[PDB]
Amino acid sequence: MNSFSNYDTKINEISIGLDQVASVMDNLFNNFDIHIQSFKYLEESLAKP
Amino acid sequence: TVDQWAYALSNNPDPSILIPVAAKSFDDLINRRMKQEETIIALDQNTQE
Amino acid sequence: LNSVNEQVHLLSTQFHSPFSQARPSKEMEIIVDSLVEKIDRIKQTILC
Amino acid sequence: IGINESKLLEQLLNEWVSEIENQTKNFYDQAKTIFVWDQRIMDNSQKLGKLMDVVVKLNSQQNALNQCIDVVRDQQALLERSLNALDS
Repeated sequence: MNSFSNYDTKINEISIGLDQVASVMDNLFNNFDIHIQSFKYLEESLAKP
Repeated sequence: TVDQWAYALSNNPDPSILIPVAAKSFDDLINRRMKQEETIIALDQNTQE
Repeated sequence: LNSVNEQVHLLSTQFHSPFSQARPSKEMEIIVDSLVEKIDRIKQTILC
Repeated sequence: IGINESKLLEQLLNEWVSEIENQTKNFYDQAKTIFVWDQRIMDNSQKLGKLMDVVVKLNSQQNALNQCIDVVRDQQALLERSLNALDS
């Protein structure tokens, strides 16, 4: 009984890590379409000439 | 008992995917606490990767 | 009798306390103060 | 501890009853604390899983991006080719 660890620190740290991964993931989707729309404009720019 | 097991089935938060398990000493508690630390270490390692 | 019997028991469950017992243990703090009280009993005997 | 030989059995029984009710309390509060850690670990595990279902979508966006890069490269490599074929 007297040898019971707490673990809420590790379970906070993992939660915060999973919010950092979510924040990077949504940046990654914006950074994906910023490139994909940029390359689409380079195609329409060629299509006429 | 049968009465104790009827309670274990009637308070299960999802009977579709969860099995009820008894603990009856601090040995049973820590035979599950060490598996929370086992799961915490694995859950961090897949979050960091 | 009590304190020897608890360390005899902790070393029988094989239980690594995750809060490791503070170092040195509080009975070693008390053993060193038990040497002081004998030392000062000798000083107060010399002076008598 | 070995029981002290001077103690009354009445004292020893009341001492042990008090300690078993102290241990009964702390067993339920420690087990309740373990149960809160189950949910926090299970919800963080569900959070990680639902992000992995979206890593599969990032891999789809890289294939879409690679296709745009392949198409613009050879639209440019066809424009140079048709300019050389007009110029000549």
